[PDB]
Amino acid sequence: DKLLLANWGLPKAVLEKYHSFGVKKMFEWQAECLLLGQVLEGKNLVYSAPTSAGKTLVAELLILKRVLEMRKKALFILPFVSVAKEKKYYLQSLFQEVGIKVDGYMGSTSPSRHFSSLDIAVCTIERANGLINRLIEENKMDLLGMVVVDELHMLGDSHRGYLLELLLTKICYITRKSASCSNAVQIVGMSATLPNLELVASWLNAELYHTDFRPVPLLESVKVGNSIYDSSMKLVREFEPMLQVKGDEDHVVSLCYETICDNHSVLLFCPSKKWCEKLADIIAREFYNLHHQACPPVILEQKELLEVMDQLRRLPSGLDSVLQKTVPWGVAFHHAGLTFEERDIIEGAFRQGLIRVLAATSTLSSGVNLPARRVIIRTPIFGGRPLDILTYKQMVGRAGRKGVDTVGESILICKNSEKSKGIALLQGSLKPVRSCLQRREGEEVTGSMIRAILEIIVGGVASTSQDMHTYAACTFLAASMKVQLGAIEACVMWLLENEFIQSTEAGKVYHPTHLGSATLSSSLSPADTLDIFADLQRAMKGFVLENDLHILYLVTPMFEDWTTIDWYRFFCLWEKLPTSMKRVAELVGVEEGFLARCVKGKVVARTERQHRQMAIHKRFFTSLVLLDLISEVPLREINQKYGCNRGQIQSLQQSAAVYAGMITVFSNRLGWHNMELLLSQFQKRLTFGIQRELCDLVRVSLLNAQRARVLYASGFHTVADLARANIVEVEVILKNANMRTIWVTGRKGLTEREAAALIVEEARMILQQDLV
Amino acid sequence: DKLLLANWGLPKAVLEKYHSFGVKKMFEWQAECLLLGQVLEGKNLVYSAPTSAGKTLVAELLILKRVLEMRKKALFILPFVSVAKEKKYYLQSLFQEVGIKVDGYMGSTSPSRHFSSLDIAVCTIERANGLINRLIEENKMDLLGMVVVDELHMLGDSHRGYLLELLLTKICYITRKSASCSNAVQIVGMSATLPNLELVASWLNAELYHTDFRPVPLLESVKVGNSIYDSSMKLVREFEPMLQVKGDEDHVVSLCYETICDNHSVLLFCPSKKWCEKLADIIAREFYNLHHQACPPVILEQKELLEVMDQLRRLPSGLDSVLQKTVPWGVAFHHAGLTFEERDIIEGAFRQGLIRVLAATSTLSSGVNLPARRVIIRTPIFGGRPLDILTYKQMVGRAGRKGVDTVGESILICKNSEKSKGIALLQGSLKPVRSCLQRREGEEVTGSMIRAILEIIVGGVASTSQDMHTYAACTFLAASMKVQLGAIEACVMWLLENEFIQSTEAGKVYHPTHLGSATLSSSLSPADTLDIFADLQRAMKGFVLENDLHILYLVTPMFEDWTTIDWYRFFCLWEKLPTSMKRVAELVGVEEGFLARCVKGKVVARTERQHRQMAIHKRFFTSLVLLDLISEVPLREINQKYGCNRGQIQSLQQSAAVYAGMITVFSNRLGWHNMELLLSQFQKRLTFGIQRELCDLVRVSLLNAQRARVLYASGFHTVADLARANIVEVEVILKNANMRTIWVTGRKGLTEREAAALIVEEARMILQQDLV
Repeated sequence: DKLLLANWGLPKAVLEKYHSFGVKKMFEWQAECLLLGQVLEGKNLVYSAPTSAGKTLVAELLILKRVLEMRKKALFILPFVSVAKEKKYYLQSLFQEVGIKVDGYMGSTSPSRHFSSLDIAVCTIERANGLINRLIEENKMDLLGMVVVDELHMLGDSHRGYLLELLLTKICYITRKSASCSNAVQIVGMSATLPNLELVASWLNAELYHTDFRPVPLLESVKVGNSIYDSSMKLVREFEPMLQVKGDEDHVVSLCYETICDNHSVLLFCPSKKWCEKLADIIAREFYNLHHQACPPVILEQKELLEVMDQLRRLPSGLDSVLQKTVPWGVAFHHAGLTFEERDIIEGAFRQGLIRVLAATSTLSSGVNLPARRVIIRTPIFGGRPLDILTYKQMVGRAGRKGVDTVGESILICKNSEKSKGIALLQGSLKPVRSCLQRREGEEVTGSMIRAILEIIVGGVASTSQDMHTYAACTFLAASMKVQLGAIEACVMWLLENEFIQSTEAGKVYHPTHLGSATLSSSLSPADTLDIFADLQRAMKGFVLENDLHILYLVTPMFEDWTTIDWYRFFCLWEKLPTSMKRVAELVGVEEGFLARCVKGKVVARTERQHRQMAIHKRFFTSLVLLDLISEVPLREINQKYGCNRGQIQSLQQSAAVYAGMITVFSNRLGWHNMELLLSQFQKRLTFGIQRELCDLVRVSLLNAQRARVLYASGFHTVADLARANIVEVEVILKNANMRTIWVTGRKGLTEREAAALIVEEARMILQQDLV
Repeated sequence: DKLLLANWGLPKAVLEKYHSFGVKKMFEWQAECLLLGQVLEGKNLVYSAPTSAGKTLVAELLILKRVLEMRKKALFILPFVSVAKEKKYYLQSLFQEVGIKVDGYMGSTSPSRHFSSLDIAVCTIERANGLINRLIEENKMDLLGMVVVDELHMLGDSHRGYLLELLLTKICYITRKSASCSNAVQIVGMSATLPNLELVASWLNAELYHTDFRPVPLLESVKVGNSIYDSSMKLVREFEPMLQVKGDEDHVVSLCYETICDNHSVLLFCPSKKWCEKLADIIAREFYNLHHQACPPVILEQKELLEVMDQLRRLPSGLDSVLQKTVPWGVAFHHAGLTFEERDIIEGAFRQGLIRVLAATSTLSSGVNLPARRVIIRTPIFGGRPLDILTYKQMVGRAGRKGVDTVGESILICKNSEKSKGIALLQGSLKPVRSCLQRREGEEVTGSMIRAILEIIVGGVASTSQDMHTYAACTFLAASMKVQLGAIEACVMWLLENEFIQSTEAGKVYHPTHLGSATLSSSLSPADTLDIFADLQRAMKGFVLENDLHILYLVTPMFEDWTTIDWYRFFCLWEKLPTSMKRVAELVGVEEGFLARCVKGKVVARTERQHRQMAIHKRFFTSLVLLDLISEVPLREINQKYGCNRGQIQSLQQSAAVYAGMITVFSNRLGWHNMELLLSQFQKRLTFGIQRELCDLVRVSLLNAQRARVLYASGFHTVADLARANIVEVEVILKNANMRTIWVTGRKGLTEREAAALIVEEARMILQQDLV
């Protein structure tokens, strides 16, 4: 039939594991897409299909084709670290039975395997562009055989988008030059069903397969009043509630119960965090009321759900009070205020189906995949704005649990004044994807183009204006416009007038400075790099070594609305603040004559010096949070003192750990060797949130800060000690912190016996690799 | 007879090597000294013999006895690093065929083996006391089986003298306390012919053997005018010069020539460095004039002396212009201005006898064993003072080449007005040794006693006044007085009032602070520790990271007359000094108005304000020298810019590398973890004198800074790559940097091929031990 994979002749290892996953047969569209033509022979490829359509199986089989036959290496580029982690573990399981070696470059993580050892690198767009810049420096690029891009529709919509354009255009510019002046580097792109996907394929010189095939039919609708309208706005049903809900009038609660009785999950998107908490509370209390008054009441796997609650309660943040009542009933909320492990457990319980209503903010839609039968979206308005059509289609695209459901369903709930927006979301379609490099004429030229011109010149490609114009023709801006060359000449002038590059007579040839090479190696933005360089020179002339705060002042990202800074707390903290830390404050320019003003009331903040002073204050306040965070003050206690949420601290912690890496490599390339000593410790130390004491022990990835804390406190101060310890000892010490209540991000929950064995065995593995 | 070592029944591996060293038969006094009684069964021993006796053979046979039968470890304590290096390589060469493991602790040297893996530790006094303090902290002391002390006469007078008393008293106090409430630790003490040696033996509970047996009879006389007088002032000979002179009237050149008429060699001691240069020059001119005008002229085998000159000229210092003319005629000078490798090569050539007249300052006489046949001493008046009788007897004690001569001779040259002093030195005898612990009139307490009470209390022995009085009874001050207890209670009060210890109610019990534990663990002086701790807090509140200078300002030893500071140079440098370095100057407290004053005229500091102000200036000036030395500015260029001699920089460099270790460990115990990062690199960088990148490579002991520079510059950036290296490539590099012209301190000179092979083999050995 050529559809049972055995006909294709895959390695038996992957065949059996796909059968364990369930992929005994590929869909006709996947078979055609691999057959399509020069695709199978190495031509670039772009394809789009619904997320349910088996989207990634095509790229996975092309990776095997290249990696086994060519024995060259592949990149996998993913939009988010949560996706990147999950895909790394999936690919490891399948390929490790082959013996193909997989590890990833994600967030502040770096692999223990050096890239020479790897076959496949799974990475976030930011780390992907950083890798390619290193591959240009080494001139290693010949090593790459494939570059797979997910969420290629990001190309226009974010700061991550322009990095994807600057990434792909360097590979195009270098490869086509080397080829023109079989396909060595193949691109496989996956995207949303963009209008101008024909253009993206033609720009990449890809082959294109667009399909809207889904494994389960999707039924959309909108609900307004009691009426449920099909997308064509014919009435398909008139709703009348099975459940006499008291909590709210939109029937959102009774519209969930309608399918829960059919034993299927609901997923429910809410405009905001506190709304998601309040609505998840109401649904759980109506589940309890029905059961307490008692179609049947809900049937719940309560032994499984208490195992889920135990896995939550052992987290550093414990079990949230709202989750405590809602989770045993089988309702849960998921929003940016939850910690990463806490979300992952809620997500994992929903995939199994132990949770049956999950409410979420829209961030779940673009993130990790969950199948849900009934997807309810409460309003066409989110955050005080119309919902974006990309987000709506990423939400509804989840509907229908493939192979379990006969059909998927979605109900957009809407009011009369909003109905016009609800209709528009159903019938509308995405904007064409559009290069971010288009000149914003109120500036000199867009910072993404200045980065672009920096990356080539400092890279040592297109050292001359004719080559920069040739790279311009590869740029997707050119294919989208097919002013650009005038914008490029302005970028060169800006870089030259800000001493990132030197101009010399031969036309002209442009050379990097140390400041240029440090900017490219760090991956910092160059406009930011001026103030980073100015602040580092201001600090190195009068540094405070008696504490961690001044180092953290340089490491902390600038204020990016990551929380509302409660000035009353800040002025209260300021009086208590130690005089040693007040010395750090007045060195960097914090002044209480202005901090008293912010607690007295809103500052007008309409002038650049008040803007920078406010940024000084707001950067200082953020640096105090990081000082408490790396002293192992629990997340619950930072929240008491500063008032920010658990998820705000963790997202600040992850981004600050990335910025600590940038500042370290920036200072190294400049040659501030003293600063490299101090700051290099802080990337790992911020990433896990630990004292200096633990930084060696945390190398075992099965150990978080708290598990490292107890193994350290027991006396296993080094990986050698932890490898010498008996498994029974680690078990007692882990229990000192016969059922699965340890969470490990790459795994389901471990028992203490199983975790302790793998901890000892990983420590022995680390020593084998470290000594070798 | 059975004085043949084969009758004693030593291990053949040492017996054969002693035969290779000519030690086929022990002297009768050595046989008796080992037989003497309970000495052979583990009783403490003190013994005294002339330096040219077989003095160390007794201690060497007692070491073998303990380390083979008990398998406990031994210490060997020596007064100077040069002796400690020499003795370590001898003991390695002798014992390593037995499998006994030997290494040592000398200045900033630390062994690659941890102490548990040694059998014998060869230590400078200062590092030996530091070891015993660690052995108390670990409570490892049971591991020791023997402690051998040389130069017990140092106990009386040196600034490193009392440190040997504090060392010996702790071993006595702990051993007697634990044994009373076979001899586990045996002391073997070599000593001068002290008057009160019987007291030292009784204090140490030692057996005693004292002899004046010499292997060659000594002749000893004083010369005034043309008359050579015996010790009784009877005339031994009338003197008339065999060789007429022009340089000086005392016939010193003719008195050398009398033995240069034969194959024997003269060692000549001079009261000053520049006098030694001028007198060695004059002797070489008159040797040349004799050969040029021509008893036979000298026979020199100049093929050997050109190899000696080639081994000098390879050194970073080159060949000194005064050595250049003098060395080929077989004359050499030796003084504290020479580089350490220059001294070692000049010493080595004199032992072989290629150099026939060596002129030296007094430092050689105490420093290292050289056989010399006639020893001439040029005045009773060294440095404007009469010689110390210890120094004279050390100078004369060298006379007579064992087994070569029938007699040794020494002549003291003396003028008519001096003659009374010359005879006084010739007839007189050493002072009895004394504790150097009694406080003088107007002192509160001695710093040695404060250190004594600190070391016990913070060590955790004698936490109470009755035990401090019991340790007092062990102190040699008690045996010499047999006020001390009143001085102890004043020391406890001083420590308690300066917060080194805490007082608590039970009598009383005294506890260490962090400051106490840090000052003990660093081995700093406590009075110095106050100003060190005050300066570290003042620096950590306003540090300069943009250069190495501020770190060096904390690391540089306090000014110790190591140079005459040319203030005119200092003011000339100050105007040129970069504004960044001037910022370091203004932070630490340097004032240009006072610096112009020192050029304007001699400044005498009359008050404590001016003493520390001047000390700030002098400490700053010294810190600039270390900054240029750490840049690898060649010693010649430092000498040009700052004025000081090679030997002053190197002795400053060694002492600063010790002090860098003290401040690193001091900052660790206080918990200034940022200061650990900066300062810890500087101990190695100061020791070898290297930029940061070389710090990994120089740990291969055959590799100096210049050899590391050329290997690094070639690309062998790591010891792994140096283990990978092809030996022929190292040969080509070192030749690029035929004959024996490399110098290695533990060896004779090496061929380029032999050094290259051992460099690679050491790198492989380093990897094996490091991985294991």
